[PDB]
Amino acid sequence: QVQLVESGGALVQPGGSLRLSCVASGFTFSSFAMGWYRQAPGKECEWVATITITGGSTNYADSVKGRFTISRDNAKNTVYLQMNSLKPEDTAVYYCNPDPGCRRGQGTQVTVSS
Amino acid sequence: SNLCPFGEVFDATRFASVYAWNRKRISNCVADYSVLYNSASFSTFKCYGVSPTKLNDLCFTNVYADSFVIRGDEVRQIAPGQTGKIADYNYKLPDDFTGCVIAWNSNNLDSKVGGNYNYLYRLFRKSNLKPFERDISTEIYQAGSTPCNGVEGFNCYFPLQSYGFQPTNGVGYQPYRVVVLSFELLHAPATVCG
Amino acid sequence: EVQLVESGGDSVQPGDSLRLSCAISGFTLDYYTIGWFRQAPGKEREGVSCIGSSDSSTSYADAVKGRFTISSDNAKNTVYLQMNNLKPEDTAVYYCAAGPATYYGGNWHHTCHANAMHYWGKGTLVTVSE
Repeated sequence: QVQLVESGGALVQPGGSLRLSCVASGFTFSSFAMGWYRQAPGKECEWVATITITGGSTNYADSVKGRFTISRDNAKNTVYLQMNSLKPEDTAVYYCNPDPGCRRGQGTQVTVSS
Repeated sequence: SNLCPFGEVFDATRFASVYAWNRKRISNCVADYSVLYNSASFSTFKCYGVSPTKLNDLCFTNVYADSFVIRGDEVRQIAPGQTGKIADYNYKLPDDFTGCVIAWNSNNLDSKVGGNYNYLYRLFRKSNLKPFERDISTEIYQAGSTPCNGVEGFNCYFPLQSYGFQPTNGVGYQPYRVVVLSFELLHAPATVCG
Repeated sequence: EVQLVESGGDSVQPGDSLRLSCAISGFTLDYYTIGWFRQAPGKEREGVSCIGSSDSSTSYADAVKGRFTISSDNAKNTVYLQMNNLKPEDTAVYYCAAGPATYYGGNWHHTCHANAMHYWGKGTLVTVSE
């Protein structure tokens, strides 16, 4: 069917940067718009960033506005999330999805701790 | 410039419950589809059977826009060859679907505190829907051997169910507004159009 | 943010009586349906009894009519289920579930099925033997 494989997440110290990625398969990527979401322990899944089919426009959540950037490479069926100036509050499992929700793919864990 | 009334579909005050999804025909207007697929305000934007960057260069006979409201999870199901309560009892796209599925988070509109109960979905049905079929029946669902005789009971359910949207839920439980563009290509040689 | 805890399940003998409790903790839903459902080992999770926030009307499966009774203390935010004349076939895991009510043509509908519940408890064993 459909496969969404995220990666890139590790433990960084506050202030740090991280470039997360995921590769999609099972559908024509060049033709879908992709979103990023995150799920924190003891909390609910929330929306992080959205990128158009062409990558021309981008929308972000108020909690990450200015610190995060979403990008897309159709030649590799990959979407990227660059994360700058990481807060401890950004510690969560990060998921990518053309539809809403978390837990669709396995996600990747991001821990901002000092 | 005789531009298409896309705002009427997308920016309507109220949308239809998915079981009774609303449908608008677009015609007699020049449409620039890019003003839709270049907007990052749509969290999900899916195209099947067609290439989005070639929509302004194609020839259509019909153009439908189906609008309704579901929850984040169920947007998975607005797609060809999907299964589940929405794809089976409410709104199904055929496998040969050629069009696009646009959906965006409508938490701040459709979810009130204590629950918004005006949005219903069909939760019981004796069989799956055919593609692009809508059912607005209110007949009682017989789940047991005892007949119903149109009286609701423990084995005889009301077939619809409210969402009861609340803004505190996670995004998977939050209300999403959805518009499905359905296309009807002109049969022509490729020297004419496609 | 919304939790349902079951209490009272144990192992009894035919004819005995038990009381199950459910502790409400976080309901914001103005109009809802609370219920007790039961799961037998291997079989499907089916409904036992329900009470709807509107009317506070009670509904019971055929197999338990007159033997069981559902009740609520909204003051204490707890929901009780009294089980009299317990039978061996009542042996199951008992879950406390709850969901929104349905609103159509002005009326309120409180269907008592697992597919209409959004919040679930963990459950508690009831066993009837000897």
